[PDB]
Amino acid sequence: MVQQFAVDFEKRIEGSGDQIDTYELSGGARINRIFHERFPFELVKMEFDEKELRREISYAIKNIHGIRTGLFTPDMAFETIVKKQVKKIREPCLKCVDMVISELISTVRQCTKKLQQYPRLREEMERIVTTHIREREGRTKEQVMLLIDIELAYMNTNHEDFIGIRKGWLTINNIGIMKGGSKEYWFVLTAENLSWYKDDEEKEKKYMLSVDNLKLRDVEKGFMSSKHIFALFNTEQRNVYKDYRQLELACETQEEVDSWKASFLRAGVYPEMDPQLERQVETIRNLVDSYMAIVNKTVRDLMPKTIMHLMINNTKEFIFSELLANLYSCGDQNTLMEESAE
Amino acid sequence: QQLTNHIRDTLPGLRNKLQSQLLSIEKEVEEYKNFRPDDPARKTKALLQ
Repeated sequence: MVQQFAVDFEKRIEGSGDQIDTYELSGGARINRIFHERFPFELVKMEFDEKELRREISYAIKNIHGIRTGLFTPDMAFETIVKKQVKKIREPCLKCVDMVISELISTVRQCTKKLQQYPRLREEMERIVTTHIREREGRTKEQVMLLIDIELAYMNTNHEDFIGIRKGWLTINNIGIMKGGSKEYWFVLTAENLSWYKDDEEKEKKYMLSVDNLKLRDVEKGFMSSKHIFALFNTEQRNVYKDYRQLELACETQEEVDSWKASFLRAGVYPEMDPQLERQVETIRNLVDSYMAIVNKTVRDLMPKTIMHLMINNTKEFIFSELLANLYSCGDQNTLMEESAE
Repeated sequence: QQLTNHIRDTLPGLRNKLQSQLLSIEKEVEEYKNFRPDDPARKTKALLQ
C-alpha cells in the first residue's frame, strides 16, 4: 500500500503513465497549471486612479528638492514611485501560494481516502503528508518575500526600459481655393509632435508640427452640419506653419473629437508649475509603466519556479524516502494495520 | 601584532568550510547513528527502497 500510494501520487501530479482520465475532468493536479495561468490574472485585478498617481508624483518631486531650485527631474522621483508600486504585489503572491497548498491537500486526500480500506492507516498517511506540506509552506513564503525585497533593492534600467500616443485618419475639409475639395490623410499625434502621412506606412512625413504653443477651439455653424469639427489654431504667429484656414478638422462623432482633445491634453496641450512640472510628471509616469511591465513579467516567471523547487519536489522526495520511516514511528504498531469490519 | 591579526582574519574561512561539510554529511549520519543489528524495520525500509 505504501508503494501504491507513492506511485499513485506521483502519477496524478506529474501526469505520467497510462490510464489517464481523458473524459471526466481537467483535474488531478493539472489544476495547478491553471493557477500558474490564473496568478497572471490577480496581478492585473489591481487598479489605481491616475489622478492619485499624478498627485503622488508631484509631491515626490517637491519633497526631493527641499529648498533648491530644480533643473532636472530627480532620479529619486522615479525610484520612490517604483518602490511604492512594487510593495503592492506582496499580497497576490501569498494568495497564489495558499491556493497551491489547497490543491495539494485535495490531491493527497483523493489518493488516500478512496483507495485504502484499512482504518487508521488512511489517517497516518494523510496526517503525515499534510504536516510535511505545511512546513514547506513556511519555507516557501520566506523565499517569496526575499524575492520581492530584492526587486526593491536596486533599479536596473539597462535591459528593456525605455532607453533614451494617438493615431488615426483625419480629413481636412477647408482646402485652399487653388486646390479645393478635402484631403484625407494619416495623422500621428505624439507627446512631442504632430506628423501627417498619406497612408498608414508613415513614410511620407509630409507635414510636421510642434504640440507646444497651440490652442484648441470649437467652430461656429457656418457649414453643412454633417460632421463634428474642431479647430487647431495659433495666436503667437499668424500661421500654423503650413496653414489650412486654422486647420479645421472634422470627425465622425463628438466622442472622437473629445478623445483627440484628451490626447492633446496628455501630450502637454492645455485646455482652451504648468510649463515645467507637468512635463516632468508625464515623463515619470511613462517611465514607471515601462519598468513595472518588466517587474510584472519577472514575477510571473519566477513564482511558479520557486514553488516547484521548494514545495512540490520536496514533497515527492519525502514520500519516496521518508514516508515509511515515519509510519513505523506512529502509535504503538499494534493497532496500525487492523482490519475494519467490512 | 600583524602575525596575530593575520591568523585571526582567516577564521571565518575555516568556519564556513567546516559548516559546509557537516551539512553535507548530516543527512546520512543521522541514520547511521541509529543503526542496530536487531532492527527488522531498517531491513524492511531498505528492501522497499
